[PDB]
Amino acid sequence: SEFELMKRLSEIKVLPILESLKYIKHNHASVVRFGDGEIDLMTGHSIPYQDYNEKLAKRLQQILQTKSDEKLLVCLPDVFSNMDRYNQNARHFWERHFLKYSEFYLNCCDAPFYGSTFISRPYIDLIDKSPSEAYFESLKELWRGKDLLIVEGATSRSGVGNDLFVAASSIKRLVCPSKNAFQYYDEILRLTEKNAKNRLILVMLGPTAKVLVADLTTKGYQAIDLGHIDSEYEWYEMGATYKVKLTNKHTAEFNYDEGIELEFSQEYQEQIVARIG
Ligand SMILES: O=c1ccn([C@@H]2O[C@H](COP(=O)(O)OP(=O)(O)O)[C@@H](O)[C@H]2O)c(=O)[nH]1
Repeated sequence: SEFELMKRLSEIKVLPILESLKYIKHNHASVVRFGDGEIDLMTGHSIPYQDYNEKLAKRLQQILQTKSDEKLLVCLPDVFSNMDRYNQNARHFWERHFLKYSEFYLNCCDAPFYGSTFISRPYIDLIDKSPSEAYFESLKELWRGKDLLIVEGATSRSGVGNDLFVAASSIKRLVCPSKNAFQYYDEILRLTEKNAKNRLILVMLGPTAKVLVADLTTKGYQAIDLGHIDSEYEWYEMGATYKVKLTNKHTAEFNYDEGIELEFSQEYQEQIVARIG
């Protein structure tokens, strides 16, 4: 019954984090990741930071149907095999998720392989956190010495107050809405293009990020969907063992963005090229 579905879905093949990073670097590929929220949206549901939207839903479906080629790595949650890597609560969440969406997952994902959606989630739900340093060190090699364009939300503040991007040669940021960024999609795409000349683009923008990465990739740019990497890095730096709320910025899975004390970070402010919303 349900278990038969769990087993059928284990036919989906995901390159785990460290392995995914190698594909990206070899092809200098854009990366687009599909997580639980994207499945929610595609099957018709609103999620905490993005209301359901038909065109977004169609685009996401189209993007997931794109085979991982040389220009793009398409990622799925790395939960279809070796679930034992994750804590019990994560395992329960993910199995319930892919069974709720058995109709979707049984018909959506026939590509020979996928990257790991957890390249942005390399710490908090793991039982053995040892490879995390290797994970974060390997991630950092994507931007060491690069000029970056970071497209993210107002509360995202990726790298703010930590050393995640210390080795980037420069950072420019396009700061978009923290929720429902798709309401402003046309502008976000327009300014990302204008600001992306000779830069590696990193996108932390929920479901909108996926369409952005795809459209950018169509227009020739390399764009990497990095989602909640900052939350996971903050948790890691703290040596955290559970999802603790951050006080100064957005925190993964505290997605209402309530109770935040924003700070003035002059370095962050000097990186901002434009605000949208
Ligand atoms: O309309 C939105 C949707 C989300 N985000 C940001 O998108 C990031 C999370 O992206 P995603 O859902 O892809 O993360 P994942 O959990 O898959 O890593 C966070 O910084 C959110 O603040 C945003 O700024 N605007």
